[PDB]
Amino acid sequence: AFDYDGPLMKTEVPGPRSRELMKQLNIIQNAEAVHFFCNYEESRGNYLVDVDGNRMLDLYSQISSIPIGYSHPALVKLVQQPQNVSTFINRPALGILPPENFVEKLRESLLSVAPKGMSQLITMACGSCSNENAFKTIFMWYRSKERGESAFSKEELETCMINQAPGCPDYSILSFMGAFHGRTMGCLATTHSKAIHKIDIPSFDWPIAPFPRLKYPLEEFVKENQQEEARCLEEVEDLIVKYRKKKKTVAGIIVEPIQSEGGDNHASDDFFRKLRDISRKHGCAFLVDEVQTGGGSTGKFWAHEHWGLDDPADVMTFSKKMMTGGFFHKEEFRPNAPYRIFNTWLGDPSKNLLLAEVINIIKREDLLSNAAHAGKVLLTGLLDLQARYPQFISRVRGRGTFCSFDTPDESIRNKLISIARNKGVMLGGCGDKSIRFRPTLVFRDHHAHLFLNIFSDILADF
Amino acid sequence: FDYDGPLMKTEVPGPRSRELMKQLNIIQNAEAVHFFCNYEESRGNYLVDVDGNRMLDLYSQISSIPIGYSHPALVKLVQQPQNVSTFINRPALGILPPENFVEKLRESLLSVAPKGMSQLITMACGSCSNENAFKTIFMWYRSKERGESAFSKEELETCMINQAPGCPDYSILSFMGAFHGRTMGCLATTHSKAIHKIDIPSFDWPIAPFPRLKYPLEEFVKENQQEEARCLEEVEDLIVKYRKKKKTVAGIIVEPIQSEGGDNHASDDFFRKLRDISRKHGCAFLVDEVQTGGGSTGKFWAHEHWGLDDPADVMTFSKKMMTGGFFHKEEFRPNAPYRIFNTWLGDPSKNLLLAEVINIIKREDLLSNAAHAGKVLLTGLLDLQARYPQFISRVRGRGTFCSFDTPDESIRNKLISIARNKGVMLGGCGDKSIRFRPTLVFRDHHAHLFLNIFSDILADF
Ligand SMILES: Cc1ncc(COP(=O)(O)O)c(CNC2=C(C(=O)O)C[C@H](C(=O)O)C2)c1O
Ligand SMILES: Cc1ncc(COP(=O)(O)O)c(CNC2=C(C(=O)O)C[C@H](C(=O)O)C2)c1O
Ligand code: FES
Repeated sequence: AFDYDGPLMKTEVPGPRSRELMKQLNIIQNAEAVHFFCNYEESRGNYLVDVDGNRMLDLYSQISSIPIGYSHPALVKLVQQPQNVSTFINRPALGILPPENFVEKLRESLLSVAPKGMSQLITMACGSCSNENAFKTIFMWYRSKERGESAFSKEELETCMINQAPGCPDYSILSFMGAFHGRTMGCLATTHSKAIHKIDIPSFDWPIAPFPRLKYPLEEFVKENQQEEARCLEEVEDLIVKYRKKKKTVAGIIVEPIQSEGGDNHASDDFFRKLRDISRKHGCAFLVDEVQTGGGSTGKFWAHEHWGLDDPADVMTFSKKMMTGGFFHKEEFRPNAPYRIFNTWLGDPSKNLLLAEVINIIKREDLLSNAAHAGKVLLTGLLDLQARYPQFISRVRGRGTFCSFDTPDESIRNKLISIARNKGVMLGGCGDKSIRFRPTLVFRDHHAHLFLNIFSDILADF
Repeated sequence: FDYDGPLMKTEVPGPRSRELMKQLNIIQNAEAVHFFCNYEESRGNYLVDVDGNRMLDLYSQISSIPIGYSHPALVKLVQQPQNVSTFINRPALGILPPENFVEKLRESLLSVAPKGMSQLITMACGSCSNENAFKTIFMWYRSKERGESAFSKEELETCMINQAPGCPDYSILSFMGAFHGRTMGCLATTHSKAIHKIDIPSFDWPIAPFPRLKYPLEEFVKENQQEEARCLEEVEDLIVKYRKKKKTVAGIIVEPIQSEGGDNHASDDFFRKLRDISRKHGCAFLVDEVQTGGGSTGKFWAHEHWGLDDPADVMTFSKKMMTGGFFHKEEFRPNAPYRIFNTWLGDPSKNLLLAEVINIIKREDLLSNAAHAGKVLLTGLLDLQARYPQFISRVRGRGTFCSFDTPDESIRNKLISIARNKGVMLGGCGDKSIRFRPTLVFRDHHAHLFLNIFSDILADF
């Protein structure tokens, strides 16, 4: 009801039924990315069931977006309630016609986990439009700094309509190499993960700073890592200055607490505190992307909480585990006029309904601390495996269950993933020679041990 | 299923709505909020607010409610145990689709696919639909230019840092008065109102005139033909000019009926000629049916009115279709995975609802109904236009997709307010025009009800 006791394999993955369904789907669209087809009705807890009857320990959790496992009894109970039916079949335009329980349900969910210093909340449907509207909020804010208390000039008003200055300023958002912030054309400009994401798509001439590449083991590279982070910070400042000279002023800086798709790249809390200070120094809005790191896998609900700041950022975006997307922000960044930050749905109240219960479960079952613990067990296991197989494993790193390690090359990475999948464990890859772990929040230490045993055998027979 | 009339108790917004708006205004700008709603009590064409008011809804959540509120078929859908999973286990559709994914697609979207378009990709809203359509078009164009060869090393290296040749300086041609979304790609092709555009970085992309027809149409045939010809010629000119600026037009995006720009119409001939121009210059033809799609014009997709066997290369949709996404020709199919991709790519629950919505639209013959009720509404509006020329002008529309102009700002706002207090919910476009976006269960007696109420309103104005 809550979970299975272990993985159970029947066929290779993908199996014949999955291959048939993939053959079908491939007619109407490129289906090359598809791993296999799933039986979500029979999936439970940490275990994903496919259409061929295979039951796998899922450590990818739908690209880190399933918060408390599959078919959780609490959510099942939520959908079974008559009074909730409407919420699923009457989707409102939240900007103009919100439901009666909108504010209260927000108090039961998002507002109860608001980041320090951020009294404002705007909901969105995914991380991409979250980051887009964060960008826009920031541009509006910067221009507001520049012109306030003056009003919209007629020239601005008329030129903005035809995509020209001064109506459309030539401002920039600073981003980092290895970043990932979305696929829409605004987000994509700040994304620098893989070429296949970027190529043949028009972009923005915005500044791109290096993200620190830490050396491992960390306790043998203290000075080097310090110097690396310092270098990156100075290059950030220099980029801000350079682009101010270009009359392409940096209005904001966007960054992930942990770069995921770029290859699970970590940096010290000190680094982020200093980056925050730099952002404040040049009057740039500090935007933290917690779309992937948010939801408690790092041991705290938001990853940036590790930095220990009362003033951690100006804007923080979220999605995935949070069911709905959106962003928190300081009151300073509140738009002064309606219909500037706006779209049709602005999320979905049903997702809020699920999220309230998700958060209640996270709090009641103490899942943050559990993430810290289970993640520690997992990391210990990974370090053991690294010691025993230096020909296959290196740079074991992580925080909470947000863990990863590097393999020799991409082919070995994919072989390992494939074999693990056939052995009952679902894995995902970042960078693309790095194996990553994104388990759901009901992932316990014994799941860590299950995985570690299976993968141990795999490595022994590789 | 449906009430048989509006029922007002207070002014709108009433006290409870004002309190809730006060509460919401703490955490965000709530100035846009009309009032708070009781969706549990709403049924069919009638919206119920938190002050007990019941209004005839001719706005339908900005034209996104297909078959009315609390439809019994959808209720039944949510009541089934076997559907529970679908609502609580949201998959990363690009990599791990549910077993019934393809079949549910056959039951829904694939059953109303436009002519010539065998490909389909799902998205969660209109903005990412249009963005990914843009990207699909860019990819297709670069594919034409490099033709069945690998990405060069230079392109692979330059695209990572936002530079040519990896990042081409391609353009999408859009029209003045258009609206295609708020994200920074869509926003560049959007030209409806300045408050949408101001202070946001954009793209130097070609912007063409959209025809402004004169009414009555029967009294301005030649004039309108001249206007349309002018617009087409300016489009071709823009394509050439931007080709010469090394900012090649990879595609043209257009709405069958402009909406946020003030419900701007054009002849079917104009759109056929625009299609031809598109094919002529190697530009992909992208039709935005986010708002026109669903069947309010009397056919499922509005472009169907044009009568073309080859109406477009790509067509985007959302709103009424519960989920968003786009259809396209096989030749626009991405050559490799992970180029058009995101986490969710829509939502299987939306597909679940949509299959039933489409089933109802079919079985209840709601396209024809939209045509008929639309005709009744338009006739009525023409009558009121005749009787109150000092208030109503340029009465126009297709199916229930109708609209008209008022003398100015204030009159439009006042009329909407009075109509709302009288139990009729209306929306405004261009901030001068009143538009109608009724659900598909809007019938001719609802039209009469409205025409009637609004008639007395004009009489007392
Ligand atoms: C930090 C961060 N910021 C923004 C996004 C975009 O979210 P969405 O996919 O638009 O909902 C994401 C989504 N993450 C994705 C992938 C990953 O981390 O592996 C892969 C997916 C993709 O588009 O390829 C999306 C993200 O992780
Ligand atoms: C033709 C067309 N094309 C794209 C979109 C984008 O849709 P979405 O709001 O991002 O789901 C829309 C959404 N419509 C909107 C409004 C309207 O019709 O008046 C108002 C909303 C807004 O952003 O202001 C979006 C549209 O109508
Ligand atoms: S852009 Fe966020 S849902 Fe379409």
